[PDB]
Amino acid sequence: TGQDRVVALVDMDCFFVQVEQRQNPHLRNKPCAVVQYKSWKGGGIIAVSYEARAFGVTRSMWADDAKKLCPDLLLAQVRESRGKANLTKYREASVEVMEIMSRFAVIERASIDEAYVDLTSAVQERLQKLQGQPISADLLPSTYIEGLPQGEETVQKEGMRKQGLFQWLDSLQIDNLTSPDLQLTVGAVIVEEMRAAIERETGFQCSAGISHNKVLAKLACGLNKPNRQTLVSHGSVPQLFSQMPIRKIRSLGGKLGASVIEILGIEYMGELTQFTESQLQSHFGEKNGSWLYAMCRGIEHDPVKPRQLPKTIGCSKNFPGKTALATREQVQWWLLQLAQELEERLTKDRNDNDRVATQLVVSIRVQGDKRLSSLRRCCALTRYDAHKMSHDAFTVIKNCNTSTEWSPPLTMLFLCATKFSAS
DNA sequence: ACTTATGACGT
DNA sequence: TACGTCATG
Repeated sequence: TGQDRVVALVDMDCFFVQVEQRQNPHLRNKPCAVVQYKSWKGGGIIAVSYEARAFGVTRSMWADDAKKLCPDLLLAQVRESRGKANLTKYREASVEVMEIMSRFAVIERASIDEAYVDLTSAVQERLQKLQGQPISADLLPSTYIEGLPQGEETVQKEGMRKQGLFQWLDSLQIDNLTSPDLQLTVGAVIVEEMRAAIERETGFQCSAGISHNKVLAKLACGLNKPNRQTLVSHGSVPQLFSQMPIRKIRSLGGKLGASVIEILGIEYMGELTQFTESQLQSHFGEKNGSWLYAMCRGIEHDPVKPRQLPKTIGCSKNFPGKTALATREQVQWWLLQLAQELEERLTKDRNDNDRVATQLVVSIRVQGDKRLSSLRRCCALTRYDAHKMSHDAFTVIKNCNTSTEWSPPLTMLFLCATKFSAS
């Protein structure tokens, strides 16, 4: 029934904003955003506080337009180094959180602000120590139970939260709830503690989803935000999916989800239940069909990968429109700038994480191409040397220039290090 | 003129 | 390999 595992998805609420708010107290509890590259239209927003979201301010919005929506908005700019955005501060804060999470359970870093947590073993241990012990509501002070309450206090959201938690707990206590339900509940108690440790030790608040797999846990995470956690049980899946737009499910937010909607003639996740697996496999392929068939039933098997460390390290800069690189010197100079930041990051990785990158991947985008990458070429990464890496990167891609000039001018340079080896 | 990074799959 | 494409933060 896909109830074997307990899995959490933890997400740092507007993480870059929190990092800035911790460092500059004046920014706390105010409509706030983090921007990069202020010159063009105030710069683009990459993180927005909840106070600012109320005004309709979103990420990937220009700061000048954001100010139109929210006149009182406070802006924090990303550190700029070597002519590009420098995210070191956020990566460092990110590592702080992952270390704390690591003490409680097995974690998979999903991005800079999120991680999956496999709590199956952790739950098993707690159960033995806590045998025969009722689970107080006091253990779950920020937990919402999806689908509850069912059946004056309720007008307030905290009123709703309490009643749902009480019905849920009373039903476990009674013996009405299944064994996987108890596992999730203990998982949630563990996550409350993990979240309390994170805030105490970093000052950072975060939301979490708790469920039996990654898709459900990620879904649950978004249900009650910010600074709250949501338990989605197997039993809640039918009602939850019944009105749940397909594009909301992890991995269905793009072309596949669109074609599932377009080919099937449906809009909600639960509608997928009417199709046989073979029907779904014939439309979308063996793997996707199988995965769809199981997912609409709340079943998903992707494991939480024990991996706190990124598999690749990289940096990129965009040169949109008129700023597109059109000279040899410009291309070399920017490759150098990128290779310089890469070196610093690689060396830090080497001393901290006891591994070295062995392959250098160069990606570029040319003017007139919509695709994220127009071209990708690799070469050996023998020495963590910015001048060598930059020069090697040039060698592999120089043949791309059709015709001291460069054309078609590049709208993108990307350097990425891959294939890490223990040492 | 939404920028900057990652992880994973198909071939 | 792109080595290239998809999906997401």
